[PDB]
Amino acid sequence: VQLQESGGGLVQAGGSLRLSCAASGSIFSINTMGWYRQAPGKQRELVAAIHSGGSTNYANSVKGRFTISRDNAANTVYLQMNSLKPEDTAVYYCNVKDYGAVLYEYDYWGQGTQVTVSS
Amino acid sequence: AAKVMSLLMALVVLLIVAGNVLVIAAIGSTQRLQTLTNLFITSLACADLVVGLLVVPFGATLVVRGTWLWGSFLCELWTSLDVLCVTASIETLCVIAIDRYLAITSPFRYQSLMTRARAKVIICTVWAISALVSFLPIMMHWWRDEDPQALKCYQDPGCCDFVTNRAYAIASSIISFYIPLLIMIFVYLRVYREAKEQIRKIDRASKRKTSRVMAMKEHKALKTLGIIMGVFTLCWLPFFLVNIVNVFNRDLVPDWLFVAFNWLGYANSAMNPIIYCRSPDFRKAFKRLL
Amino acid sequence: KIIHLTDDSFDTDVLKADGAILVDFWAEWSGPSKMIAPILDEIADEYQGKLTVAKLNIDQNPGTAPKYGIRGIPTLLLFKNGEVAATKVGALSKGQLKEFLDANLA
Ligand SMILES: CCCCCCCCCC(=O)N(CCO)C[C@@H](O)[C@@H](O)[C@@H](O)[C@@H](O)CO
Ligand SMILES: CC(C)NC[C@H](O)c1ccc(O)c(O)c1
Ligand code: NA
Repeated sequence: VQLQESGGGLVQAGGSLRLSCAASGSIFSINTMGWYRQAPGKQRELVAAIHSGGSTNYANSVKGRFTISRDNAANTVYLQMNSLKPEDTAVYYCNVKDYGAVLYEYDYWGQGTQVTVSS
Repeated sequence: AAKVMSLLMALVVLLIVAGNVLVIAAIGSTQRLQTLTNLFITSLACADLVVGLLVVPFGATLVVRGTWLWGSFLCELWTSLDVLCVTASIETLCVIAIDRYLAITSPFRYQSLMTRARAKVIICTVWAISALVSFLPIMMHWWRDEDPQALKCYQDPGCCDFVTNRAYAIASSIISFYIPLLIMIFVYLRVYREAKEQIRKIDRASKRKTSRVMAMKEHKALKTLGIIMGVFTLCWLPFFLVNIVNVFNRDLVPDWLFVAFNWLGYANSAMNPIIYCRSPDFRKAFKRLL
Repeated sequence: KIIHLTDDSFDTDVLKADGAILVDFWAEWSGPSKMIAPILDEIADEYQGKLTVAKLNIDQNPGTAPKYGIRGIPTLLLFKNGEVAATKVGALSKGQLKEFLDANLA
């Protein structure tokens, strides 16, 4: 199970970006894909997450601006980030929580991809 | 063979105490293991441990010596303790199935819904019901049958057979086993259905390009699910089936088989550590403790 | 190695006798009592030392059978120091019978 992350880079404040994480490997039908981020000298926090049954979960800092969705066929998750601010600058990580064990969850983490927003 | 039976009891006690002590230690000592699911596992491990420490030893000696050596009061107290711990254990397996159901199907809902305080109340209730099925009826003689040959075993301190009226045998068996079982079948069946229907949506997504097949992760989920329901039912259905049978046509099932089937149920308490503590974090903690 | 018992020798051959002794109660009329006869002749060789096989004809020696309450035949009573430790009734095969004997010889 490898998580390939793309769509990050440099962008001006007020701009948009579309992150995209494709998960190539064996994953249980029921799973939760999401985007976390880590600002410089801060703890890793949740940005957005989407369950395999359409349920979503956002953080208040990104509510109304960021939109998470997943590809219907393959295991790929997109995060459309609009109205970006310099606060959003972080290393965004892709996450897959696999529920195939039934009794516990297994985590997969991507390498991380830099997003940097300037004013 | 008669010597093989006594050896086989010793390892059963060893597996139960060893396994469960090790689990409770692992959860208590590690910050990472202290999740809500493992809170219900801690309830389960306590019950199973009390089975290994108190219930199975005294039960073993009733088979070895052919008679109760500790009197009428400790027969009643021990019978109550047996039913308490078996009720709490099996009901806790049912609560775990529901916990995993919520965390798998509706994970964002589950976080706000299932708080630490709510989990404690659930656990307290499981034990309170176990007490009111075990200690309240057995100590107060509500479990007692009016039959003369049954009433011989209540009068005799040396006799500590399990003889109940119709009402108690049914009600106790339902509360300890059948309500839990049906909830576990219903609950875990929807995890299979959820995963089946999700494979259906992924196939509709493709536009007739690909047909999904059962991979590694789906076959492991089915094996785990097969172990959960298979081992629990193998261990306790035979005893609890017979326990209802014996009320109606008493001589139909022998006494040696009734006792042996009950011991099969005590073995589940040794299996439960193995099934419900295979997480990577459990495996790491176990290595750290040894 | 089969002991062929009588009414008078029973006390000396079974109750006073050393080790475990398996007694077969057989009759010349009973077809189930004949089915086990060649099986017990084979067991006497393989279980030599571990136990001793004995046969008692109920038509020849009717006095012994009422004392222990024999209902049907063949009925196999295992004896240990002049005491009945086990019982089987009816015809068995060698594989079934060995598992009864192996478990009671502890
Ligand atoms: C958190 C509190 C939740 C409720 C606590 C009480 C639930 C259990 C009620 C109850 O006691 N029983 C079911 C109702 O009978 C089981 C037995 O008490 C009863 O079956 C026997 O006493 C008779 O069968 C004996 O003749
Ligand atoms: C030997 C006896 C004390 N075993 C009792 C058995 O474990 C049992 C537990 C809970 C019940 O509800 C029950 O009917 C029977
Ligand atoms: Na008694």
